[PDB]
Amino acid sequence: QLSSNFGAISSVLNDILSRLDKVEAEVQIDRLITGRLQSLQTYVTQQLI
Amino acid sequence: PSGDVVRFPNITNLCPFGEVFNARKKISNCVADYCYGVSATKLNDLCFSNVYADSFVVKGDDVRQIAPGLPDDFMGCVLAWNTRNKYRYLRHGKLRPFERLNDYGFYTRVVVLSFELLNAPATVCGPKLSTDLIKNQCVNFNFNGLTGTGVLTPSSKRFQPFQQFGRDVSDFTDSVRDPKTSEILDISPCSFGGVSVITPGTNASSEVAVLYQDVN
Amino acid sequence: TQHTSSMRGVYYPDEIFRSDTLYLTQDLFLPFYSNVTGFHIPFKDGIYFAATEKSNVVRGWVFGSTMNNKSQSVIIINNSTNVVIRACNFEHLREFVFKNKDGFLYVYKGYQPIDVVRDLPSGFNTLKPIFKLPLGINITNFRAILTAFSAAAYFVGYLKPTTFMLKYDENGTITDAVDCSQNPLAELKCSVKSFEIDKGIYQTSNFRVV
Ligand SMILES: *[C@@H]1O[C@H](CO)[C@@H](O)[C@H](O)[C@H]1NC(C)=O
Ligand SMILES: *[C@@H]1O[C@H](CO)[C@@H](O)[C@H](O)[C@H]1NC(C)=O
Repeated sequence: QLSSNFGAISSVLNDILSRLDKVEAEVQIDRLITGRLQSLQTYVTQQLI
Repeated sequence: PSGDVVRFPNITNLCPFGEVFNARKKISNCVADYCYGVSATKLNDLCFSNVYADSFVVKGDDVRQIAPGLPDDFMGCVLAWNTRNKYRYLRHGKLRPFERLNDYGFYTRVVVLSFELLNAPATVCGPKLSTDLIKNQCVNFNFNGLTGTGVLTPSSKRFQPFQQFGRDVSDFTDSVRDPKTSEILDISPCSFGGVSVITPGTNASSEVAVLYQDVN
Repeated sequence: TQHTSSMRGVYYPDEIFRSDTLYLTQDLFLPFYSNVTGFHIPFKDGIYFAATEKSNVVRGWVFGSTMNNKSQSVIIINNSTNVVIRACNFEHLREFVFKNKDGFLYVYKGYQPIDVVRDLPSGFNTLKPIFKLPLGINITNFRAILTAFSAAAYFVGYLKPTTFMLKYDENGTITDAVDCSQNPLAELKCSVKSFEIDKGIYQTSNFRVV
């Protein structure tokens, strides 16, 4: 799920920070942060069960 | 990290970036000085291949027609400028992107730059003072288009002549080809882990031991 | 004369190095066991052109819309020892692949000896990214340019958008592949990412009646 985009321009950091420097990068990073936070929470719950 | 490492193509030249604007053309093996996928102020730190410029004459009445909605998955930079001090409106079917009756009648240009990156050996990008190679120490990377951090070491991977990067079984960059044709693998970001503190409880002493989880 | 291409027409999808991995990619490929018209021809966005000649019998290609002094066209020939390419209003086993995608005309190459009688040989091989050109013209048809003087024969195939499962060797070169749309079994292989599968029942993609 790390090699998976979530609607952002790119799925790898340092390639949004390289081509953007300000709020434009913040809007893309928030899409990745949300997507990676869900797949991590889903993993933990399935481990508890 | 411990140091900064940079590696750029040794080619040096003065670029026609200025001549073309004031007068489709290719630009390669130059050093330009100086948006739909890149920031203008961030353009002078990335290295592309064969930047192309599309040039044509149209008055400001048609500048608002050149934009997606030009491919939809492609990027580029657009400049325009007017000074006043042909076209087709009949054709059976439209055209695919990047392919090629009346007169406007001017009485008293639009440059669509295209960037190609990380495909062929880097040949077009701005000033960047190079640096020597350091190995076996957590350092910073500034290869052609790979800014990161890790530890470098000689590699034993048989690159094909037409390849310049490396990939793992999970699509991570665990190898690279130096712009001087050397295969050095950047394995791991040196070291990281967790920290745990062992204490007798603060009701008998204030002495603690620390465990570092996964380290040599 | 219609022949069958067993497993020919595999090329390197990108310029990245890989080892001991299986890669699922979607692109314009040549599906395994298709029809090739043995010639002794519209482009349709992709052509697998392979030729067999004894001592460089013939060579050449032409691309365009009308192909008669009316619209732009492209040429690829050999003058003395180098390839000549131009774009104007013009008047023992070669393996090539031509693709027209977003202006750029890509090209791939391969070579192999063959000892065949009168048709295409069997087996598989690989091609490489040799050329790619910003011609910028609309290509609809093509036709090879012959060299009149020995029997000569060239074949043509058609590329379609399909998904392949390519196997990479530790040495870094593509070895085998699976076409994930030929058989129900082939779809199963591309789903579990293997080449041998234990007995059982496995659920795969869904189906609709269009
Ligand atoms: C290329 O030209 C042919 C000529 O009939 C036309 O049918 C076709 O639509 C053109 N290409 C595209 C992408 O429209
Ligand atoms: C890989 O390469 C080595 C030598 O380059 C060769 O001996 C071997 O047969 C090749 N294929 C393998 C190991 O599967």
